[PDB]
Amino acid sequence: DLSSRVNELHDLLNQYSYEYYSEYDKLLHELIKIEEEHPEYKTVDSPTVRVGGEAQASFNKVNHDTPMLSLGNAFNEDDLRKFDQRIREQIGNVEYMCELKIDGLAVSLKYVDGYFVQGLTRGDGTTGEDITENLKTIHAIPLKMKEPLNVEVRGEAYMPRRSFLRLNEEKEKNDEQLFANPRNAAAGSLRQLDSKLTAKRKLSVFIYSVNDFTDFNARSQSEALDELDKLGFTTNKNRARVNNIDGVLEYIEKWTSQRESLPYDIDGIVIKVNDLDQQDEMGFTQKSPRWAIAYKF
Repeated sequence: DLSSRVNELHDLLNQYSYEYYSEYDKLLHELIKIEEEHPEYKTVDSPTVRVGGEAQASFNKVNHDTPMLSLGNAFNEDDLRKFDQRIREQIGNVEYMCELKIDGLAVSLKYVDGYFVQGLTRGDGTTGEDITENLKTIHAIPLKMKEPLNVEVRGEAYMPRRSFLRLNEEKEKNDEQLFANPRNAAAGSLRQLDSKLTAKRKLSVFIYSVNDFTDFNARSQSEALDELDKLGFTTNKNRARVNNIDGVLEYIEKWTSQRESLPYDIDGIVIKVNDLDQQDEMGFTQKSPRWAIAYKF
């Protein structure tokens, strides 16, 4: 009874993915062998893609459906008070969403009818490289979302510091060039031409936004991040909605001292106007949003 067993195997495998991230091993090998004798039982979201595959990703250059955002920077309290004053003068009272800027490989993941179908590096923000097969090996990326949306979700892929060090340990022993940091270890593992090598590296992802909110019920950035969780994605819960710029400054103070302490590196904090109508209202200047800014440590 292959139908029941394939459905069973998908449930068991996808649950491993939603969990942690070698019953697993044997289960995966059983589904692979089913798909070899019955290629018609391979669905677009089959979990056998987690192992990597024979197809080498292209690294073809592809434009994102929508260019990713290009953020201005802030370097001090004065930069942030000016940011918030520009906002308050233009459109009045706002709340802010504050989040940690993960030091990893930025990617955009394209979903069509809720299936994961293309993953690109952020590249220059307009054009990225296609590493779809490599990204499918990350358990924390859902192969099918919980609603059948057509959206590009934007994330950062990273390697935990502990696994980066174990990888450098193996380079140290082979006296190869070491990765300078966990960021380069993620980017390097995701840009392998053999996605089977990628599969064997320890990678995860945090999702931080989407290209288009049309089909979301969310009215604010904090609410959209909760909606992304509900749809199946992994988001970073160190984010916080705050009421004002004093709240931003207090979030920055707290995280500044803690920037070495998490399992992954971070390179600053991103602050956005929370309400989505208010983002639209604030607009862009010189091709960068007037309602978002990246604070650099």
